[PDB]
Amino acid sequence: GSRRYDSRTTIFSPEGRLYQVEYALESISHAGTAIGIMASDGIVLAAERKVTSTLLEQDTSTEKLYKLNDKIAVAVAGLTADAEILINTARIHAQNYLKTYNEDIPVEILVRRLSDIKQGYTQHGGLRPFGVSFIYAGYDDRYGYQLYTSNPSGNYTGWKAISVGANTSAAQTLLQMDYKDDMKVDDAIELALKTLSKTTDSSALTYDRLEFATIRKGANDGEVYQKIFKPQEIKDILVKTGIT
Amino acid sequence: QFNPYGDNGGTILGIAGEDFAVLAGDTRNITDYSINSRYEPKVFDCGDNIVMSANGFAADGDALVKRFKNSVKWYHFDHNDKKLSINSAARNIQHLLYGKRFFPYYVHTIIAGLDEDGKGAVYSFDPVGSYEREQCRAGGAAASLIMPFLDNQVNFKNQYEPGTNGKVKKPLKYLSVEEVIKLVRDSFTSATERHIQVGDGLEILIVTKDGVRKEFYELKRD
Amino acid sequence: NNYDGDTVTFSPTGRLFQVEYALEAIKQGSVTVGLRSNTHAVLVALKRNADELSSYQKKIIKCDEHMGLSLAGLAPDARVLSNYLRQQCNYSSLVFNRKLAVERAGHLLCDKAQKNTQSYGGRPYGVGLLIIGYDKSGAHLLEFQPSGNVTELYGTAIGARSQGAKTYLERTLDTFIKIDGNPDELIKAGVEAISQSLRDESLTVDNLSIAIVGKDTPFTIYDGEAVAKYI
Amino acid sequence: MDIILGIRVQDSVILASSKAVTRGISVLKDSDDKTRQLSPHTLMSFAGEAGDTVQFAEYIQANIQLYSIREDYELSPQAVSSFVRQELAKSIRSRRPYQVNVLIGGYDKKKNKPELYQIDYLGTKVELPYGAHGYSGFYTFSLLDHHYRPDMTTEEGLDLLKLCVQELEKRMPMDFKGVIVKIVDKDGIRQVDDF
Amino acid sequence: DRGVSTFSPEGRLFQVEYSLEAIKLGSTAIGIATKEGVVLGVEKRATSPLLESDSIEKIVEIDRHIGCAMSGLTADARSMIEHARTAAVTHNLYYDEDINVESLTQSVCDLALRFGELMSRPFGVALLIAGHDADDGYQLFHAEPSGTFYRYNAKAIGSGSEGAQAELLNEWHSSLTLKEAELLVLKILKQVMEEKLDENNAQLSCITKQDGFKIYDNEKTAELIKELKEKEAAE
Amino acid sequence: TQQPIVTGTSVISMKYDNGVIIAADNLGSYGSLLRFNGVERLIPVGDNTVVGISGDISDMQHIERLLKDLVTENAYDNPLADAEEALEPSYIFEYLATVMYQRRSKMNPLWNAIIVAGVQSNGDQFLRYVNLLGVTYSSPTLATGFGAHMANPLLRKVVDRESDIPKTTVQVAEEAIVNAMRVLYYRDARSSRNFSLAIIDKNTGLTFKKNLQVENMKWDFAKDIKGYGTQKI
Amino acid sequence: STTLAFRFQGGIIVAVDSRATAGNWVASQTVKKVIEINPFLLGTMAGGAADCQFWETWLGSQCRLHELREKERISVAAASKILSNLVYQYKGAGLSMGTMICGYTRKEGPTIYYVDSDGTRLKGDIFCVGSGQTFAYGVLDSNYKWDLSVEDALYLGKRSILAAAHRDAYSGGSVNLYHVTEDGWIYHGNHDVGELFWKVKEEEGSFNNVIG
Amino acid sequence: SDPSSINGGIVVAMTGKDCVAIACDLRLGSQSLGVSNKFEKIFHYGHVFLGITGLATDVTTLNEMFRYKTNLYKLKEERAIEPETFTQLVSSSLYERRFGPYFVGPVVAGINSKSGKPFIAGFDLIGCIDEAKDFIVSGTASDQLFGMCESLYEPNLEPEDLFETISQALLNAADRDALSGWGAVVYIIKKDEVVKRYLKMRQD
Amino acid sequence: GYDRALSIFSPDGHIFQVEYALEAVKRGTCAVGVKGKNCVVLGCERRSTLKLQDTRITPSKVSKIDSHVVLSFSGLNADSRILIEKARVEAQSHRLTLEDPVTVEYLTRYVAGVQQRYTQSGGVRPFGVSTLIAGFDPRDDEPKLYQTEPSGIYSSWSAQTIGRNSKTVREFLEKNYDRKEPPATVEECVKLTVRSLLEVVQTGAKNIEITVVKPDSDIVALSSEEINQYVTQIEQEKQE
Ligand SMILES: *[B]([O])([O])[C]([C][C]([C])[C])[N]C(=O)[C]([C]C1=[C][C]=[C][C]=[C]1)[N]C(=O)C1=[C]N=[C][C]=N1
Ligand SMILES: [Mg+2]
Repeated sequence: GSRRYDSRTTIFSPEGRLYQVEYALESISHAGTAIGIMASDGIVLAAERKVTSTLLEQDTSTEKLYKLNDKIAVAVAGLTADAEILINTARIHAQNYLKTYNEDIPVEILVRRLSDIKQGYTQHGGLRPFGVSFIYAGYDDRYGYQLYTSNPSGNYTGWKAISVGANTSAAQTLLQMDYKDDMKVDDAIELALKTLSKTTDSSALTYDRLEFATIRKGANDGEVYQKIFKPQEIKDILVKTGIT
Repeated sequence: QFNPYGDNGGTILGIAGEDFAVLAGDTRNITDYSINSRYEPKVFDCGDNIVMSANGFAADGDALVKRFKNSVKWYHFDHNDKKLSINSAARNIQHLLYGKRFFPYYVHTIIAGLDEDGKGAVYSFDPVGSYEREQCRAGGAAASLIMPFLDNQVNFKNQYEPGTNGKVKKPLKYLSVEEVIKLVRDSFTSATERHIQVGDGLEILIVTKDGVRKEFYELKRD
Repeated sequence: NNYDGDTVTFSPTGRLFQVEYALEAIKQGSVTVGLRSNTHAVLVALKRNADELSSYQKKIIKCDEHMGLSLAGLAPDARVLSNYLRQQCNYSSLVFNRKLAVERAGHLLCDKAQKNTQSYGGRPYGVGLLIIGYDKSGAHLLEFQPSGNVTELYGTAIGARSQGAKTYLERTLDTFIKIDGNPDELIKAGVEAISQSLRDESLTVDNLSIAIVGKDTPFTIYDGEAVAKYI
Repeated sequence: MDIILGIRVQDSVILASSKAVTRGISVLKDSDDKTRQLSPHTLMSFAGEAGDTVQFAEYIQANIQLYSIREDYELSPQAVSSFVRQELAKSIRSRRPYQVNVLIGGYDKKKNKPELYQIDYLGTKVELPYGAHGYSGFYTFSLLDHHYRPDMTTEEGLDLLKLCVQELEKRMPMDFKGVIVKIVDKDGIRQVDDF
Repeated sequence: DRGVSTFSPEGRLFQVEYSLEAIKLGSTAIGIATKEGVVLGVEKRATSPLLESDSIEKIVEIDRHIGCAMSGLTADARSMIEHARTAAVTHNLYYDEDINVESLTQSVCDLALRFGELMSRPFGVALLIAGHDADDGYQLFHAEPSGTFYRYNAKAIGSGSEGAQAELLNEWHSSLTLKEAELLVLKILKQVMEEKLDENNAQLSCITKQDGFKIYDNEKTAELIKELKEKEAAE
Repeated sequence: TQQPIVTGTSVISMKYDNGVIIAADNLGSYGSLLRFNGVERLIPVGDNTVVGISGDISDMQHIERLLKDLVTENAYDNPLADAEEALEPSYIFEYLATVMYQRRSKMNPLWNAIIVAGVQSNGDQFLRYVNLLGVTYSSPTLATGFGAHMANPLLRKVVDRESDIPKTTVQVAEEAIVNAMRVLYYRDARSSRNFSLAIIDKNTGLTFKKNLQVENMKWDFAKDIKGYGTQKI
Repeated sequence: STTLAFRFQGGIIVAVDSRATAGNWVASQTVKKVIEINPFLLGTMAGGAADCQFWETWLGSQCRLHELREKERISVAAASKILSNLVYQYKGAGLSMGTMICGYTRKEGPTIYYVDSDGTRLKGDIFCVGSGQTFAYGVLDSNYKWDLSVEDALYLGKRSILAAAHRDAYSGGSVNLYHVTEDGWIYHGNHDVGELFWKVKEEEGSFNNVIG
Repeated sequence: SDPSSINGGIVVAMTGKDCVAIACDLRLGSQSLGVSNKFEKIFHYGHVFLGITGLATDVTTLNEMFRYKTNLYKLKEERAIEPETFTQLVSSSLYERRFGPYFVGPVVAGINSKSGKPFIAGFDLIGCIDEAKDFIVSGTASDQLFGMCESLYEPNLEPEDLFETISQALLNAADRDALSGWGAVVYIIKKDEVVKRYLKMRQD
Repeated sequence: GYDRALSIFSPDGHIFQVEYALEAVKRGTCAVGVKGKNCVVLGCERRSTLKLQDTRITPSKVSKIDSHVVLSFSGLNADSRILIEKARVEAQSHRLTLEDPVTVEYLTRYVAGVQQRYTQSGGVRPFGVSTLIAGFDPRDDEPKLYQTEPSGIYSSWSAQTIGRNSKTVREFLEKNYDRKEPPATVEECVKLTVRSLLEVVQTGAKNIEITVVKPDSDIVALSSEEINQYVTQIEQEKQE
């Protein structure tokens, strides 16, 4: 019957590893690098678009940085289509929480929910896992500014500075070198771009090959503003930091 | 509007002796002011030395007896031909009745036989499954006519010993099978006189250690 | 070989190996004999024990007052099929006030076993049955195979070394069919038939299992000292 | 059940609830506590149909306690009240609705403010300085309209509550066998054992 | 791969035969039936000395008149015990009586072959079900994952089973007392166990008509072990 | 739950020494309107059973189709379908009785009253009743609707108990049935003159008589009846 | 139906009447309105006979399963809540039950729970349930103390049922007494009201209204 | 018994010259008993304003529902929802509960951000759209509001004049209804400024 | 639905999927449990391959199931969340119906039952997680420590360890833990737990987590400095 053709996506290897999770992580390692850096007065999200074209309409394009709600955003690394399935689920979960409790969802609770969905695909159902790794950048009134990452295994962890996708080993070493706890957003912006500029497989880092975003309390008085950078604004910050 | 219930009349009577038990019932079957049958058996031998009758709405009565007889059959299959004791049969019947708690079997059920010590046993049920072991019970249409007579003539209620004037009760001496059958016959003769749904014939099933015996007697046909 | 992984696969010669492997489980089972006359039908079964401390596995199951069978192979599969027969016999009685015909009982068993041989996921039954009964057309004996094939017979035997008893019955055909109105002599012939399948061991008091059904005889099973008469 | 009252003062919320339980003809009990602690700084009183009241309260209690363990954090009174409202708003269009009215008294440790929420069985929520369910409000709101201030102390709140209970004991036909009073503030929940 | 409910060329179910191999790896359990009662005994087999041995529960009560011992993948036995307990109590509810030991065993064995592609595999545990009823008296049954159950005068299951069964073959007779049976289980357990038998790594139990099913205290078993040592040294 | 629309009135029957007789008129009424005048309400099953049906005609036609299907089903894989394993009256009745009680239990009844008349394999007379409620009973005489009130009294004068059955011949029994049908035509406002009659004898088999009419009627005395009391002209 | 139960120094007293009626017709005078759930738990029965019987013998099966699974006696709180949660599922369907679940454990001491078919579950010291509950309450409330002897407590319960048996038309027959202690319940006999009334009247000097 | 008049309340909306106005009372009651005088019935999602009268639990539920839906809309569309589009969303959402409806009387008000055109709309409890040029009314004193609006209203009123007209329409209508009043709020809405005014009125 | 039998027997009588789930536990960070006379201590390893971590928000290794019971684990982190959630739900459900918090044995029996169910259910793989469940029964001062594993078997332990290099720390505990006289105080119990982890951990900095559970819902997690003081005292005694 049908058993003959079943790949068995949810089994252990003799070494106790989940085959499909490991292979999904291998897929993600070829995706464009995404970096998240948390500062005292905000969070930076930077990400590299993969080998683009001059005929790509950049100003209306979005492949890396997505808005989950007014307080939380994500950077994507992996299959974009898989990510959008999860992103829409996460957007709904946030709204469900807001309707139930009349309060914005705490960052970790949203992260745990998405991570639990990923876990399910590794334990039951016989389906392939989502080939996606997220960097969650968000704010709530309990823990303040927070950075998390989740991967196809459904495991998630918190970070001060973190990278996903390609060249994470090189990127993580550079971040570990220059990162300090008393750092500010403007400094973190510079660190993120400098790290991408060194780890990139491209010849030079330009505005048309980047997506950029900040989450700042740099909003008029006690509140948080999300800023998805426009192409011209990415071009200006590249000149300001002295990369182009 | 459709009414799923009906009333087929009739009356039944169970009496437990010292080493025997009887279950009697008239053979008349009716609707409203008409006679359906002058001889429609109402008391049944269900095997394992147990007799049963489910009086009231005959369709529900036949259904219940049929399902209990079935339960006896499967009890033998499932438990190595073990004899179903009268107490176990009674509990089983409770679950059959309560299973239709919200659409009840519209019957008054009585079973009779011998307990595991060989003594006479009668059990009585309401429509939704409540039950109780009894020495004496009438059921059905003329139950209200018969029960008081049995309180007086079987349990010697309100009877005392001459000369003492209310001080000493009449002692509860045991009744033979011949004595019980006399009381059953008089109960039904009296019920036939004053209840229009009772008559035609009386069928008595007697249960002893030897088995199940039957006796039939004519009743007035008006 | 490559075509025995499941029941849904024919071999290149048109064989169903999973069904044939299920048939093999019957041959490993203990011997049981069935035979009938015009008045009575008899089952004789050699029960098997695990060791000297153990009991002897029961081989005969009652289905109704007028019908029952003996088994050879996977005993749990016989319990499933006998339970189905009990229900079908019972449906016939409750709905139609009619004792189920032995021939129709065979047809129902055939169709139940068949569904397990054509579908993916399931498996064939691993047991063979000998059904005896007395209905409106007299005494009957059936042989059930888990391939689905059911056959009405005068006498037969299934299980290990069953060929010896089957040959004896084939010789005695003209004699035992005439044993009418004599249950003890019909059982004697059945006990003598199953004896042709014995090696090393002999028929003891807790080894032998006999069942009979007839004209004025409900299906009853004899075990223990009740069969010492026939040893 | 019958009478449940609530009043929010300067630094605390006070809930008063009757002790009587009446099965038609007889008063079966005169010491019944018509409340459940949902969290250390949140208390819910309740009144409605028999069985449904306790079943609903304990169900809400279990859910909030589950949330507390999962997140190692206490939900704000506003958040708890919204959760409760949604459950009742869901319930009203069910096969058999919960016939339960509630008051939720809580102290928000973040804002350092007491908060009182009134919710009926339909899922109708309002935040109030003082509230009541059933026929209680018909007698008590006029008194509270006259005497209440936002800057009252807890002791002044209890005195104003005694004036409410005295009026109820004078003009209500049913003997509700007095009230159990509980205070909710920054230090948690405590019961006034003499009232 | 291949079906879970597949027959081998010899006419056996692969999965059932493989589960029997798992049972052979399990700790030893022995049962002996007498006219004065049935005795059940098990090897606890703790994997480490830091493991509190009294938490090892390989003998279990099903009802007051029925006990049970296990051997193999003991985690699999929990749902079987739950079913057995429910079946025993349910029958009492429906019939106002104790359930026959055989009928209880049959109910447990009905679960066995409910596997396919229901549960995904057979049970990896064998059970010794011992009890008493009015009809057939003191009884001992061996319930396998094949769905088959045999009655036994005496039976051993687990890693030391064939060695223990041969010993039970010689020792058992129809006139054994309860005390004689207790010592006999201890004797045979001590023979097949790897570690030295004491009250902490072995457990006894019995079922009598009067007192019902009882798991023995470690103090009570310790005395029977001491009584055993002396009677073996007596000749 | 429904209401009956097109309906059939009384079915009457009785036992006699060698078998059973059953009868029913050929009318299908639509309330007070005598709508359909050619409706057969006796339906034979094999050569040993006749099922008489009263009440809702649409449900009767459904039952007729069930019985037709029952015969077909019994023949399947049955070499003795026309011999030892033929349908008995007792089998046919029990089936109908099962269906009737099941349908009442779903609160969607077959709005009928049914009498199954026939002779068994051993020659025994079979006569049993069942209706929309699943109620069943047997008697030497059986009748539905108005028949119960008017026919039974007349038929019970012939066979009053079980011991009167061997003393009752087929000629005496048929005479009583035919007279009862006349009485029903006098007195039932939903009856017709035309009827069908069926005899099932253990010796002569099934005799099905169609297009019978009520005859020998007394009406002449009507001419003398004038007014409602005091009127003379 | 008149059933009562009350906590005191010597544990719990449970007392019930024996009558069952269908309208004005007295169906039985020998009904067992106390259920022996286990050697430590008792349940009282008021309302529908079948509902009470069925679900309280069912309760005993659930309690037996608990102590098989947990190797420990079930608490009175847990036992009562199993029944209340069950009847709450059936709320609206028309079950008719008024019951006291009475027992004694180490952790709780003597405990009584009133359980109801509307879903009501109440812990308390004294409860009277049934058509004649008001009559029994009168005698109890005026004579109840914590410091009663087992002998005096048993009599108060017996007397309170008698009071209700006399006045309430749907109560009577006989009185069944139970006494629940640290070591289990103890049956204290069936007492016919037809003999008990005249005995109490003579000895106690009560019922001077009635002539004897 | 009648769900639409248990709690009470009213909402009115009007158009002016390059502006719109929406107003409501503040009462929530349980039939005769006044419970709350701070129960606002006007909500806003971006620049689109929604007033809701009727059963109060459904008023709250629908607000939470449309906040939910307009937030998802904005995330996907990358722009705020417009009045014309929101009107269709309200209608769709109400009609999906055709045979188990929310007992409400919604009112939409706002200015289209691109065209600058003033927009108002009303609905029945199950989705029918009333898109009037002049004014929309809703609630327990809708008859009263119709009478006030039909006489007081004139087209092309300036924002500060429109305030006076709508305020007098609400106040005098509420005072002839037992289940309305206990305070009032008026929103004046221009293309890029919105003023909110609480009105002084009789508290009976 | 996906019904495929993933956990099945092999010719030698082994269920490989259950056994491979144990290999995932072997890979997981080390966890240890030690019970004293009036307390239980749960020690957990944090691998220092991950720095630049935010320790405020990162999921902690020890999880409260109720106010009186805790659960630590070794194996797949994502899998552990599912067991923890189910356990937390069951704990509240038990309080709701029985009107009493769970016993430590009961909560263990439930979690073990869930693990077992995933070894003979179609379409699912076993949990790659072993747990240590510790706490005190309601109104009881006797310490409780239980272990579970993917197969579903569970048992009580005076002291136990799971995860990578658990063979080494179990060796340490077997010679250092005396049953006749367990760690009498909190200090002695924590010290023995930190000592056992120091056999395996590497640096005694942010690599050791300690959680102390005492009777009557008294649970507290030790800080870096508090643990660092134990690390300092142990090695200073060792220099001799
Ligand atoms: B008691 O009055 O509640 C009594 C106890 C019952 C458990 C045996 N109930 C009844 O007698 C009821 C009638 C009733 C009387 C008064 C109040 C409520 C109910 N009788 C029955 O349920 C019943 C059952 N079977 C036959 C006759 N009556
Ligand atoms: Mg009469």
